[PDB]
Amino acid sequence: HGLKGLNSKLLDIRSYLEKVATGKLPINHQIIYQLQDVFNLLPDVSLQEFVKAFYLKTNDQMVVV
Amino acid sequence: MITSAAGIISLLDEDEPQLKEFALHKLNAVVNDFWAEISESVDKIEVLYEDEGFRSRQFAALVASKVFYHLGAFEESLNYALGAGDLFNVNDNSEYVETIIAKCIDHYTKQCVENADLPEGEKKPIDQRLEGIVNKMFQRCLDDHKYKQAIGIALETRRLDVFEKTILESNDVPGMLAYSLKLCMSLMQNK
Amino acid sequence: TSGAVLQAATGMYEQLKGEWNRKSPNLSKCGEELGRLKLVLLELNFLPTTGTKLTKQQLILARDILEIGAQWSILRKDIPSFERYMAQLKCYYFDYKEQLPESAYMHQLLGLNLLFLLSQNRVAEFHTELERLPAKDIQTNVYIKHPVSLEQYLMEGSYNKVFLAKGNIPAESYTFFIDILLDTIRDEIAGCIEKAYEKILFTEATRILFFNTPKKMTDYAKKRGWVLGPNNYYSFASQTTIPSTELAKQVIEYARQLEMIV
Amino acid sequence: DLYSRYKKLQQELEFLEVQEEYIKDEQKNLKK
Repeated sequence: HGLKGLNSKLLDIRSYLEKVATGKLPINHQIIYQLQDVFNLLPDVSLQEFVKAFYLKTNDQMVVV
Repeated sequence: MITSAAGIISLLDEDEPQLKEFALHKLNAVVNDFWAEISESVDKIEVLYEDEGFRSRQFAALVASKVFYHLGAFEESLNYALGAGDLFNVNDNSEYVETIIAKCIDHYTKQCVENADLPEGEKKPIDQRLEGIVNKMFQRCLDDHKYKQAIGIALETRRLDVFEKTILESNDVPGMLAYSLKLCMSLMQNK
Repeated sequence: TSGAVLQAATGMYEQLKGEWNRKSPNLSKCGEELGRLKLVLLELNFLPTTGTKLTKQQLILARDILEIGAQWSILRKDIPSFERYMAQLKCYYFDYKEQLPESAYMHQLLGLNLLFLLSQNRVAEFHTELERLPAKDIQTNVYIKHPVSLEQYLMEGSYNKVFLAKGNIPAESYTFFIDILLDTIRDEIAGCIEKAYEKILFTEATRILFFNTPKKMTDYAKKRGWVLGPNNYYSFASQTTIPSTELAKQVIEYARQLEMIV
Repeated sequence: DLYSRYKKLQQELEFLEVQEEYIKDEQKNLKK
């Protein structure tokens, strides 16, 4: 359900972006600021440290299970 | 005994036809034990079968089908048995013949039902030869006088033609008709 | 017509035996004579298949013709003919042991087949036929022994000793199979230097891989030539991504199994 | 005869499978 909600929200934001790109509404530099903040905040997974830690702790989880 | 088919299989490689046919005969003789080595060396027997210039198409297909039976494939084995033409014996009532007939029957029934629904499309090849084996079994069963069983296999295959022929040339048309009516009323599902 | 075919085969084989070996015709005429006697064997007892108990001249005719066809395959360097004829030779030798006497020219050819198998590197089948051999014959015989000692040397790695042991050949029949063994040795050392011996230069490579002249090794660069590094070092032994989806499948499966009523 | 019993066996085996799924679903509902 959480995945579905996230998908719907990003559908909404994409639709708004399309409206702006087509020019159906004015550019809001604030909303932009927020969007590129989000993207800037996106993580990196293939970091080769994050991955080692991920495997290690997944190993512990599987051990207990 | 022979303890190894290496010699015979290697000999079959040679172009000399007479040699090739005799090797095929001996391989058919000793297949039951060395099916594994024959499996390893199928490729060349496949070439021998497929190149129809060689006048041992039926024998090659039969030996290949027997080999694939021993392996357990039961599908390419079936096709090779089919390609053995009429060389395959049906009244030998051996284990191999019996089981391949069973596979033929079930497979054919499957394609029968498939097409049964399919209005006209697909119309699987139903390798007329497969039709031939099913018909041959039909007549063998008629000879044994298993009219019930002929009727029911005809029903399963949807072969109304064979069903009607067996019921008409049955031993007692009224009783046969009553039995068929009961089966139709109760067991049959497809409207 | 049993006697007719028997005597026909006997005369044909007598002519062959007399001509090809005593002197060395070793001709396509001899090969065609072999083909003729083979077509004769066809109708003859053939590979006995057991269930015969004839003590037929099958022994003489089949054993001799197969051995001669094998040595003919050797002379012509036709590996398929060699292998097929030796396959029949096995089927005869090891099948009807008691019903047949010792084949005086059997261990020689069988040891030559040892060399054949070693040269092709088919070590698994080599050891299988070894074990099928009687135990004592492994050591008592020279024909059998020599390939075995060579194989032990190869397995150990003393390739220098292997090359040194070229001369000690019990029978001249062990010819050109030695050469197949040599180029197999070369390929073995090739893989050796490939996955180990990092960055070996040309001079060391030539001295170790007993190839011919440095031009000939430049040709051997046909053998994928590695990369020759900067200084003909023949390169070297050439040398994340969270498996998220598959691990998710695995854990979902764990939950599924934990969850069904079953 | 033989095929009558054969098809009866078909019917009852299928129905028995249906019984299996019935009981599994009902066991879940009864736990709830």
